[PDB]
Amino acid sequence: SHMCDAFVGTWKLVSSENFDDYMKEVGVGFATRKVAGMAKPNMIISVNGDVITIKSESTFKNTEISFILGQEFDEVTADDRKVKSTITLDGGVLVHVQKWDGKSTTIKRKREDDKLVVECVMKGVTSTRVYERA
Ligand SMILES: Cc1cccc(Nc2cccc(Cl)c2-c2ccccc2)c1C(=O)O
Repeated sequence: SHMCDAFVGTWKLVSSENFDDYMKEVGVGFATRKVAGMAKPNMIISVNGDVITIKSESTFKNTEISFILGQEFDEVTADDRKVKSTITLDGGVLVHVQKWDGKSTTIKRKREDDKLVVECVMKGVTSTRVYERA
């Protein structure tokens, strides 16, 4: 058993708070914010050995990252940022830091009851995205 076991599986978005403001702070333009804000992504998390794969699938975009905990990697985000990413475990929370253009945002995935709760922080702006098993 590993701490990431609690995240493995297929998840669907069930609620979103303050996501438009978060995307604004990140620098997402108007049209992409409107279309991305409508999306109800599925999140698919799998593990093979040390490699964790996270997929986000929606009408807006299909994205996929594969990584090893603590090893920085290149990521092109759904809103087309080219970022440097590192994902680590903090207790049982997956902590994802993205850095680009001297900016930084942090995305934390945690298990709360039967939900997977995502907290996205950019400067002073915090958004919460709640996923349930699909
Ligand atoms: C759980 C999580 C972690 C990291 C990023 C996420 N979404 C986004 C963050 C910034 C900018 C954009 Cl456009 C998106 C986005 C919106 C709609 C569909 C796909 C991606 C999410 C999430 O969608 O909940």
